Amino acid sequence: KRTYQPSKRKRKKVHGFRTRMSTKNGRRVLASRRRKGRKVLS
Amino acid sequence: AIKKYKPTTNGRRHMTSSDFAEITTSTPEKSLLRPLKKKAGRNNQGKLTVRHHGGGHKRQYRVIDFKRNKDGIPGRVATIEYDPNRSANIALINYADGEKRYIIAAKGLEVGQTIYSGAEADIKVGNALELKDIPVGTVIHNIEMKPGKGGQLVRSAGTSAQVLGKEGKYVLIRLNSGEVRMILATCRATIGQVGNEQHELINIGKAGRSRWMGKRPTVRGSVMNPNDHPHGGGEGKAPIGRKSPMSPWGKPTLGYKTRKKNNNSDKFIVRRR
Amino acid sequence: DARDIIKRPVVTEESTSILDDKKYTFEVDTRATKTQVKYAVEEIFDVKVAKVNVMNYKGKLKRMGRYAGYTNKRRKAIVTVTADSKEIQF
RNA sequence: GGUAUGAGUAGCGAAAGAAGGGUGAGAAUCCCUUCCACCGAAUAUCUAAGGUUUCCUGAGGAAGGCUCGUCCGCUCAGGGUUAGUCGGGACCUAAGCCGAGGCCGAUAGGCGUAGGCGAUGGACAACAGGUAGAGAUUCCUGUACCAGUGCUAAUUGUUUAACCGAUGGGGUGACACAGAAGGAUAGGGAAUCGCACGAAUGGAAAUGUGCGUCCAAGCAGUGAGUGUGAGAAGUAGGCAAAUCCGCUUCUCGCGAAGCAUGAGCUGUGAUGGGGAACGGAAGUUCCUGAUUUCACGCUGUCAAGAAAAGCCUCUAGGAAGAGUAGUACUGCCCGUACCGCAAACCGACACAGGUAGAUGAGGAGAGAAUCCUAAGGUGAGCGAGAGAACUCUCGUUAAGGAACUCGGCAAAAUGACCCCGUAACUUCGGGAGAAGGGGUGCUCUAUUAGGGUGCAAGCCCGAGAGAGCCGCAGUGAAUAGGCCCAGGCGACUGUUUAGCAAAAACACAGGUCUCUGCAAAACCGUAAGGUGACGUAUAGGGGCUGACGCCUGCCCGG
Ligand SMILES: [Mg+2]
Ligand SMILES: [Mg+2]
Ligand SMILES: [Mg+2]
Ligand SMILES: [Mg+2]
Ligand SMILES: [Mg+2]
Ligand SMILES: [Mg+2]
Ligand SMILES: [Mg+2]
Ligand SMILES: [Mg+2]
Ligand SMILES: [Mg+2]
Ligand SMILES: [Mg+2]
Ligand SMILES: [Mg+2]
Ligand SMILES: [Mg+2]
Ligand SMILES: [Mg+2]
Ligand SMILES: [Mg+2]
Ligand SMILES: [Mg+2]
Ligand SMILES: [Mg+2]
Ligand SMILES: [Mg+2]
Ligand SMILES: [Mg+2]
Ligand SMILES: [Mg+2]
Ligand SMILES: [Mg+2]
Ligand SMILES: [Mg+2]
Ligand SMILES: [Mg+2]
Ligand SMILES: [Mg+2]
Ligand SMILES: [Mg+2]
Ligand SMILES: [Mg+2]
Ligand SMILES: [Mg+2]
Ligand SMILES: [Mg+2]
Ligand SMILES: [Mg+2]
Ligand SMILES: [Mg+2]
Ligand SMILES: [Mg+2]
Ligand SMILES: [Mg+2]
Ligand SMILES: [Mg+2]
Ligand SMILES: [Mg+2]
Ligand SMILES: [Mg+2]
Ligand SMILES: [Mg+2]
Ligand SMILES: [Mg+2]
Ligand SMILES: [Mg+2]
Ligand SMILES: [Mg+2]
Ligand SMILES: [Mg+2]
Repeated sequence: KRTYQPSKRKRKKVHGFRTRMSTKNGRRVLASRRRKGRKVLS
Repeated sequence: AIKKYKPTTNGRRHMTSSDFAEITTSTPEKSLLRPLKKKAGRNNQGKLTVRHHGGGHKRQYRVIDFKRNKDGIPGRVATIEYDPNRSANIALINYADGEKRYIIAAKGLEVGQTIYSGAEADIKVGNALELKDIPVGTVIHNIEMKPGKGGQLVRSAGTSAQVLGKEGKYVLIRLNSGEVRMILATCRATIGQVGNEQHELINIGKAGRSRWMGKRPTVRGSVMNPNDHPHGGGEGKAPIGRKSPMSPWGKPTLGYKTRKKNNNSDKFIVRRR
Repeated sequence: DARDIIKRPVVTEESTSILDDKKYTFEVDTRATKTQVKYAVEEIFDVKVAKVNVMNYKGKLKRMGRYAGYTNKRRKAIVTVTADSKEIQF
């Protein structure tokens, strides 16, 4: 039994866009990933 | 009564249990049940702040009447019920007006008996009067500390308090602990010992039965590492290598009085214990 | 409008095989409800629609030398006209 | 970054293949056939997660596939997923999360009320056939149901209250665990009936062989049963009100009716559908019988077992339109392909690992064990020889039998059922399957004796005895304890160093000390707010000890 046990919902609830937007530090992450020009935030 | 189990297994060997002879029904009053979720000693932070709690049997809360508001209405004791939330049994009271409430079942409160609350109430067991109206030497329970707040002071199984005297607008009560303090005279109490007094004799008998009652194991300080507890570490078993035994959080934990030194209620405590 | 709701007919071996069963297959707007399709088809073809079945096709992944991407998501409607209605042509 | 060396070396990832035919430039490796072999409480059939086109068809064989390759989960084109009823949303709430105002806080923010969101739960109407390159309770045929809508027709109200009816009241919804006996049905067997055959090598026209031997929801009836005393007065409560609930009294009182529920059955559904044979016969009886259902119904236990919507009812309110019948219309969004104990998921791999749930046949059997098989699935992506050392995995072994070795480590032995028999000790439960002995096949007297089902016919379970019979051996295979004596430690079942320690360590019931009078102490947090506890000294926190039995001495100088 390996460390990554996938779940569509858990993925989005922990790491998803709305969760990132729900906190100041999550918004910092989005700002940082935009500044670096990532294709994919969240 | 207590029932001693035969030692058919090593788990039942010394185990004892209530016979639940006092209990008259197994079906609680549906209207007086509230949901109750386990907290397992966790805070609103979700952090474990009290050790050794978690994972008992699911329970419903029965809304008890510790206030005893219904003055001058006769209440007929309908049933003596098991309550998982407290050591005492409870009693469903059918009031003449058709209201049902649960009270703490006092020692000697039988189905059929008619309880009364207020100023006209007699000094019979399950009756509730203001302390100004309760004679001296009487045995009371479910004592309130603030008028109208509801009893909080002697509610556990077999507990009793005794009225000693009257000083101004207060009354000298001798609490179950043997403490003597001054309760406000407009506070009401119920007559008689609380009942289910055999409760303390019970022998849980096996680890599992503590787990059913929602108690997780206690690890002694002296079998932890130094980073976990002041009694931690030492090669082999160690004595308490401290000047005093310590709580997990420092702080002496044998004979060290933790009542706040400049405490507002001190003027009301007449004798300590 | 109705001709924004119906995009184009679907001409395949499957879609052609049910042109005799009075069942016409269209590519419709991806936001269009099957009710919107039922009234759209009635406004364009002067037919009487019995039922509209609809399915969402997600885009298919296609590579063209290093560059990979998705074809368009489609909404396909199969419109069954009543037994007394006129027929659509194709 | 490139390229050597090791080297044509290690390896090619558990397993049964064979030949014939075909295809093709080319075949151990693709296709077909036949035989063989493997799984079968799975290596089968579903379904959820997860993946995300891997699915289907045609074309391809550079690379990928540990070989090959005409093939492919690979490459290239085209395609493919149909829902009022299935699952989710337009319904409900749990944990939890958020949170208008609010409380707290250098900033940031933290907390939290109303109110929301949030299934893993609650509610909620569709079945059987057909069809097929790729979907199907979704398409088609047949037959339904739920919710609405108009349209015709009577019927009855149209301001004294038909009808609706709360965002409020009440009831239900609504729940644990264990156990036992039943009813029923799935399923599994025989016979019966139908159709076919009549035979290779000695025999059989027959107790002969093979294949088959029936069907929905809905509707209308019933029905094992399971629960339940009805009715009338009165009314300090249910924030107002209440004809509803709750409470009280009085009459009737009963074990039966009624009233709720209720698996299943019968009929219809069906002049339909399916069915052994270019197409169409039989559908019966009996035995067995649930891990399903009636149903957490009943009984018992203590550890005392969600909520909310929904539904029913009550009034407060609102009210001229309402229901009943017929008829024809209306019913949105999301998912639906395919894999799914796997080559498609998690493991960098086409990886001996991991992956929740439903179903899971027969013989012998207690069994889902075991062995062999059914349905169904599979022959596992390198092969051909050889039959050296050595290594691994196995079988056997003279005589001896622990002499081996740190140590009987390993292996051997024991093993099922039946009968006899069973010690010390003991907390009187145990020890105990103690130990130690004996037995086990087949045939006949056997429609068994007697049992179960049963109106009967019949069909199932059949003992002991006797007589025989055969082998070296009869749970003839497979699968099923080795035992005893004496100590230490730990009472016990549990727990532990994921990946070198499972223990005497931890825990434990019990004991004792101590704190704690409730805005409790203790704990988290700067605080608010919390846990403690919706507890209240028979309770809660902390320390030490560790079942039970007998005990636990002297010292308060530090
Ligand atoms: Mg990954
Ligand atoms: Mg504790
Ligand atoms: Mg340690
Ligand atoms: Mg320290
Ligand atoms: Mg030492
Ligand atoms: Mg120490
Ligand atoms: Mg759809
Ligand atoms: Mg070499
Ligand atoms: Mg070599
Ligand atoms: Mg080799
Ligand atoms: Mg291989
Ligand atoms: Mg098996
Ligand atoms: Mg394919
Ligand atoms: Mg190759
Ligand atoms: Mg090919
Ligand atoms: Mg349909
Ligand atoms: Mg909540
Ligand atoms: Mg709320
Ligand atoms: Mg929701
Ligand atoms: Mg398919
Ligand atoms: Mg309840
Ligand atoms: Mg499918
Ligand atoms: Mg694998
Ligand atoms: Mg598992
Ligand atoms: Mg087969
Ligand atoms: Mg030998
Ligand atoms: Mg020998
Ligand atoms: Mg030796
Ligand atoms: Mg020796
Ligand atoms: Mg030696
Ligand atoms: Mg030695
Ligand atoms: Mg051994
Ligand atoms: Mg054997
Ligand atoms: Mg132990
Ligand atoms: Mg380890
Ligand atoms: Mg180990
Ligand atoms: Mg606080
Ligand atoms: Mg100890
Ligand atoms: Mg203890």
